[PDB]
Amino acid sequence: FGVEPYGQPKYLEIAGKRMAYIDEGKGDAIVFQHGNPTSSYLWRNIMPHLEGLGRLVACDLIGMGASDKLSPSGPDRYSYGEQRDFLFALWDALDLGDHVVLVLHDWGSALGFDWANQHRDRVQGIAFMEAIVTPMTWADWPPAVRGVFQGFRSPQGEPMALEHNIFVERVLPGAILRQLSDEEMNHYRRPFVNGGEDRRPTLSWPRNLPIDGEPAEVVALVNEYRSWLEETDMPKLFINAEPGAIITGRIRDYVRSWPNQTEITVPGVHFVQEDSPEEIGAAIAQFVRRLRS
Ligand SMILES: [Br-]
Repeated sequence: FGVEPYGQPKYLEIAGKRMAYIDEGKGDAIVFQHGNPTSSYLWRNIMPHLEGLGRLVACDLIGMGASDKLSPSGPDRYSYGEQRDFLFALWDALDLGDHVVLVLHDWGSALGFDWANQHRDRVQGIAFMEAIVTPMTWADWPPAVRGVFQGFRSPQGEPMALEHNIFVERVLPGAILRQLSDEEMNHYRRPFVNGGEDRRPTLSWPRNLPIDGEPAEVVALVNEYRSWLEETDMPKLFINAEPGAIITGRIRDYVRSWPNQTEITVPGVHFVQEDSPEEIGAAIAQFVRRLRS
């Protein structure tokens, strides 16, 4: 498990904010998108497997990784919709072309599925793991973290995230099978070392999860993109995790009904990149070679 980032950050000003990304290599774009509470760093041991298969791009969501913080920050900031406005504008600016393979996790999957559904002609394939693929109930959510996520989705969320940094310090390591090295953990901590609003994105994200019908706008979004994913003949790569976290049980059965789909299974809970990067990397490379072939 390599500890260094895959590339050095590059920056573009988007809508009044500097956003950070990795962009290495040439050819058709392979775009990796992290979710909460991670950054492009999550992909550092996976991207090498895609060398020579395209232009490898991994963006840091607004407020996350090396991307700027929104200001003034507060409970109305970093909604799905605002994260989308910033990321979609970044992807537009980067001139990704029209043969994009998306490699998606967590909220990166909601964003990337939405983007593909809105740019169907530009997407060649989607690989996804531990993704948001359908509206949920708490029974779908890992038992071990129900209480913590209900707390985030309440007024207790502010002290949990902004004061105590619980998403970074507890949720992240609790959903990795191995133990991160201190150096790896401190790469995850970096964007969030300051108590207070720097940690807002880690709180806004759980508040957007589509659970028991709320928030309704996100439930609506997921229902729209999932209807496309059911029907589309776009090639898919489903990277299932064991035991997994958010794609388990009935949700896993549901994903397995999608057409034109390759499956792999690798060990992991939620942050599967930190347990099985070689296997994930190999599988994405085989998928992309097939799509080029
Ligand atoms: Br979340």
